[PDB]
Amino acid sequence: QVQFKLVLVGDGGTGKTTFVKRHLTGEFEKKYVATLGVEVHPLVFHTNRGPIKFNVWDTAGQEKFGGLRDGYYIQAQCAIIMFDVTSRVTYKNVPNWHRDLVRVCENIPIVLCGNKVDIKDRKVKAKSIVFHRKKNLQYYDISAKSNYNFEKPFLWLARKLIGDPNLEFVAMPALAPPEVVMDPALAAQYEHDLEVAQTTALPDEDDDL
Amino acid sequence: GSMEGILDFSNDLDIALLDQVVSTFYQGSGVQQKQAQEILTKFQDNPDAWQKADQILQFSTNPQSKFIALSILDKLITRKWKLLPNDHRIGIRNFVVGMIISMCQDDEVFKTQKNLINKSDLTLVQILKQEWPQNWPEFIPELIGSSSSSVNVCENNMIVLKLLSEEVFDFSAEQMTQAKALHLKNSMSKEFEQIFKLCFQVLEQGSSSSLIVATLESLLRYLHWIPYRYIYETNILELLSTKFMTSPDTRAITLKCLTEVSNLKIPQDNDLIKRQTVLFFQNTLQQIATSVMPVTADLKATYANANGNDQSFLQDLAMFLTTYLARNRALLESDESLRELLLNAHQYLIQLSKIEERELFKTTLDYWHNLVADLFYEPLKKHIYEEICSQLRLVIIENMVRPETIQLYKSEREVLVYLTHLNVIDTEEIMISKLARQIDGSEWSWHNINTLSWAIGSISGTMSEDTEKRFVVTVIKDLLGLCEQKRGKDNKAVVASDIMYVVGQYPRFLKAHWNFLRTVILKLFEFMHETHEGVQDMACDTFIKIVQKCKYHFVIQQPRESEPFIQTIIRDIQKTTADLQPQQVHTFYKACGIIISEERSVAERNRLLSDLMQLPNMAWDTIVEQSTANPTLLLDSETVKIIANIIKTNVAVCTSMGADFYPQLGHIYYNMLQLYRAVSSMISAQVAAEGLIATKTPKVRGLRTIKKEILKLVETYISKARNLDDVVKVLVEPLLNAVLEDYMNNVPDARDAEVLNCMTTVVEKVGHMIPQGVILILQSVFECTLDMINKDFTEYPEHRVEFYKLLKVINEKSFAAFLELPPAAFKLFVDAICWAFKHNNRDVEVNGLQIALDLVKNIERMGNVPFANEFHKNYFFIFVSETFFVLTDSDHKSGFSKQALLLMKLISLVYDNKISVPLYQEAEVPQGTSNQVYLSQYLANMLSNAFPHLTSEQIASFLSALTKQCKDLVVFKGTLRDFLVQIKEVGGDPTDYLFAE
Amino acid sequence: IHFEPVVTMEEDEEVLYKVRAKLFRFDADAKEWKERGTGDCKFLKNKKTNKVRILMRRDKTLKICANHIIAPEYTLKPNVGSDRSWVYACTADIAEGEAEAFTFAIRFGSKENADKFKEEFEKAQEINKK
Amino acid sequence: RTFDMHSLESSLIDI
Ligand SMILES: Nc1nc2c(ncn2[C@@H]2O[C@H](COP(=O)(O)OP(=O)(O)NP(=O)(O)O)[C@@H](O)[C@H]2O)c(=O)[nH]1
Ligand SMILES: [Cl-]
Ligand SMILES: [Mg+2]
Repeated sequence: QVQFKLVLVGDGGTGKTTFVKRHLTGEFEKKYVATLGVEVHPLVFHTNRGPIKFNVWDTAGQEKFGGLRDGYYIQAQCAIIMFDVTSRVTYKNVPNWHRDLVRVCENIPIVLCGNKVDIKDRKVKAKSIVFHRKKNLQYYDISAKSNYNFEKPFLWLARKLIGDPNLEFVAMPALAPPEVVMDPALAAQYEHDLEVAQTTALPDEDDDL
Repeated sequence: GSMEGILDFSNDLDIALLDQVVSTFYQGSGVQQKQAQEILTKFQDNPDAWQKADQILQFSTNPQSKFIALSILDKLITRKWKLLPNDHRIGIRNFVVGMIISMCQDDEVFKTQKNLINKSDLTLVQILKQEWPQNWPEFIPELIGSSSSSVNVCENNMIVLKLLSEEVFDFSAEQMTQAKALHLKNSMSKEFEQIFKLCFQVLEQGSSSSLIVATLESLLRYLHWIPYRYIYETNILELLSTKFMTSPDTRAITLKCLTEVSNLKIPQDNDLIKRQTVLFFQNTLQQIATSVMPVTADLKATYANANGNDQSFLQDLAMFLTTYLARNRALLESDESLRELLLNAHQYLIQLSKIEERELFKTTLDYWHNLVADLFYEPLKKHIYEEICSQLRLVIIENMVRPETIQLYKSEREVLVYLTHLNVIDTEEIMISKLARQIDGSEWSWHNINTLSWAIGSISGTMSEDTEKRFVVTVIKDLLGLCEQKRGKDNKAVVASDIMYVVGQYPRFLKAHWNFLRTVILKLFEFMHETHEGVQDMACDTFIKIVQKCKYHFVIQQPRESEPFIQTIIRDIQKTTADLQPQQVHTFYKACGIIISEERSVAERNRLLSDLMQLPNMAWDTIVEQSTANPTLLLDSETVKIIANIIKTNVAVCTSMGADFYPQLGHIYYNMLQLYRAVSSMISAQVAAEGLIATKTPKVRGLRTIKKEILKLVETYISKARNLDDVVKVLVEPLLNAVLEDYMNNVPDARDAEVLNCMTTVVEKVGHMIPQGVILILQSVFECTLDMINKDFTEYPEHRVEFYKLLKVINEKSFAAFLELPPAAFKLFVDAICWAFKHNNRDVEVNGLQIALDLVKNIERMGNVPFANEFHKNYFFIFVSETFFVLTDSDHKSGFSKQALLLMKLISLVYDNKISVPLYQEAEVPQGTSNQVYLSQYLANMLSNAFPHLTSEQIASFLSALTKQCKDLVVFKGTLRDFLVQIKEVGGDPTDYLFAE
Repeated sequence: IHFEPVVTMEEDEEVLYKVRAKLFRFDADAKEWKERGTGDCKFLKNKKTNKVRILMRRDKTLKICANHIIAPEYTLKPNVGSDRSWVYACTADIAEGEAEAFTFAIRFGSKENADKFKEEFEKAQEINKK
Repeated sequence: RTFDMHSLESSLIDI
């Protein structure tokens, strides 16, 4: 199986875990629950070169929850450095995360991501963002909330790791779904679960979808 | 689990068990990996784990286990080094040194365990930062000595020196006190002569590629700070620009080095230095053309192929060329023998600019801007770059992005505008030719015609008026022809949209030709009936865009016209906007408002306003009559939607008309506020009958939209009102009566944060005129909103933000309102401000810090009166301590500057004797004690208890410095930053706080 | 003279209906809705079996977030907070591998899109009954 | 008919 270790680093609250969750399940987590040390999630993309597997090491950005810190970077084959375009301090700390990363990982492809571009009052202006230039990092404006460019970091890394610039994401095969045979024993159960679901309002009703 | 055995320190550490847990973590997966992860963290964070580091580094056979052992040691050295017995400090040094030596002597280990060696080297540097040179004077001499005995050791020494340079010069700012940083910088500077001699010898003689690369990597760091003489009075530039550009192994790092040399500090009067700067550029460009690729090579294709390190190299070449040329191209511009070099360098840049890579393009574009701006101003320069600029015109035109990437468009526009000034004939020719190839189909595509249209649109205002006039007629007629040619609505929609875009970018042309302007507008009105996807939005966008620029020509009566065109638009507005969605209709009405405001006859302006608002006013009158007769009719989702859209239409017109909107506001105001009340009762009734979930339903959300739009309308007008007497006498009292008690007496989930926002604007504009009104605002929103947001930092985010914006303006405009508060409520006010300090949310933290500062000022302005004296007695030390807390807790770094400002203001009050009464209780310190003395005493005690690991002398020295510096913010902040460094470790030097003076 | 020249599993299905939508899944333990995907929701009729399924993919990644038969036993119900959404129980969705039951909610750009979906959904159910 | 820009042409030739 073709798998690659990816480490995801950056200040606390920049949206690292939310970004990964969006890719894992499609959900958007509104709540900020700080990562403790690291969380490892397998993530597979289907491409015209077959499936590629990212073992994403989603690390803690808060110092008090740092865990093994640069110990997590060992044998990483790629990385994402995250910051928050609504928080200048998170960009100011990008060189620090980069420093600690490349000291352990001397020659890996790295993406720099400015997250939360969905928020009106952007603080890290596009023209301020130049750190990636001399360090040969790929940069993307992203938003885990609006999914702006949310696929780009993995598509770029996949192309670098596979060594194919023409690699593309493709549609995973869609098996024929099975015919239904509902259980009359669970009819009261499902009706109960359905009642709760109907009376629980969908979130973000003001969104376009 | 069994893995958890390593967490028991009473028993000897089982190294085999450690390696298993580590292996499980790094190479394992799932639950096993997770458990192991949590075990390792607990192990690492054990404050006695460092004592077992030597065992691991000696007896482990897992390099990851050793890495973690070094991390554990790093923590110790960084934070508790000076706490150790002296024997342990010596012991740890000898162990780390000995470990590095042995790894370098083993060629197998040296080559296969680079990660562990690098980590060990970094750990050594952490010791150096503590011990060198004062307790390790022989380190550099011995380093240089040992370098000659082995290539492996020499190489590793270059890594150690690289990291040392980084930690001292690149990353010391926030990790050391000013004094310690300066000490280490001076120390390295003192001994660099020796270091450079070694580095140069290796580069001049060495043949080991890995050794040379490591040496060049270290040189890159040195170039950040070393004297220019080391680079220019030695032969090293020759070596960098010739020898090391030929081998790909050293090429990448060498190029990075030469980029930094292009940033070295130089004198610009020394002709010998100037020749050297020319020479290494000449050599470098020569090596590229001979060893890498000729100037004619297709770099776009090369980059896209992405072979090996080609992309990074082309990125680095772009950085080198742009960096060097932005600083030194003048050196190449006079000497005719240097002309080919100059142009070849720029031709490489032209080729690099064709690469499909957004961020690289922005890098080259930044340089092009630098160039053409210079050619635009500097005499006798532009003729040199004529062929370069001609090529650049095509590159930028062909890569023009959508204007609406916004930043990129503006940058492209700016460069292309300069290029148009530099040669207007060439620019025109390129664009017309580009357009001709759209028409013959050779380059026709939706993307390509769009790109070209954005490019053509971007240079409006560059040509003189008559020149501009001839150009646009040509383009539009050409575009008009292109439109005919194409078949199918898909294709014609695209071209038609681009026609309207270009025309909208040339208002000067529109203003000079009324008949054409009229025809464009009437054509836009036709498009408002076209349901083809995007066409109606395009029509409305273009309409208001043209109006914003040409409004004067709509408001006057033109020649051979019976009336101003604004009348004609209004007369038929129902038909024109009949097929538009509500949001598009509002844009249309807003555009009309822009025109009407240019009518300076008040009677005529109001007539136009009444006529514009005829449809919404009639709809309004009807539903006000119906919905009041039957409040149940107001439950109809259709009526609620109609009502909201009427108010939204008023908001749209008020936005463009501002003060001039007042007559229309007067028409609806009283009935509007009654509607606000009626809707409010319905919302409350629904919540009562259905519960809080009612607030989620389409019915109630629709109702609250009416309330929010009403608030928005009032806020919009008042923010722009010029007659404040009318605002106060007519608008404010009915407004407050309508919104305040409703806000106060609704349950939290039914309260509209927009109420707070509206009140903020009211206080902002006329707060000084309605002192009793401000009091009423506070009484109605202060305590009940505070109770919503003071249980956590996340709930009711909008209320939270608007709440402190409101308090801020009240504190600014009507401070007297806070003086009228009863003691208990004023205490809540102080609590609320400190609560804001503790937010990580910038939209709250900043205002909280500003309110605190303004409040202290407000109190200061009162002078020696009972209220100010009681304020200081009650709240001075609360603000001092709370400010200190957020300063030092490492979770509010973003607010540091404003925190420091507030703290400085507070300390300066005492040391200017601006606090009349004693800050201490009568029994606390002896009678006659100055507030100055007591402040130092209070603060010393506060910091002793909060930071017990600091010595009394550290605290005393810190406070003495901080106190002395309470007039100089920059120095004051420096002292605070030094303190933040010292609390992170044990045994900080108290004399560090003498750094300033 | 001859010159030698130089050297998804949806294929068997018809698209009955296509609409942009956002799909939610009810987390009964957390008692909240969670987004599963946004993209084109398609009603696919198999040419061989004539049975109609919902197939929905996420934008860009094209990953499946819904794949199940539009069973005639299912019933679209309104959500309390929306006039452009439907809630229904699905007992066999294979978007993420093994068949599993979900309480779905699907939201659309407008009420009329939601109402058209409702119409098509019921029509598709009639196809599957036969 | 909708995208017939002849009106624009005539006005521009009239210049
Ligand atoms: N508006 C907006 N909010 C986002 C976005 N991405 C994440 N967030 C929010 O930011 C907050 C923090 O998210 P989180 O993923 O936990 O950040 P983190 O980098 O993993 N933090 P840590 O390093 O401590 O584990 C969450 O409330 C999340 O909803 C975004 O793109 N836009
Ligand atoms: Cl010298
Ligand atoms: Mg996290």
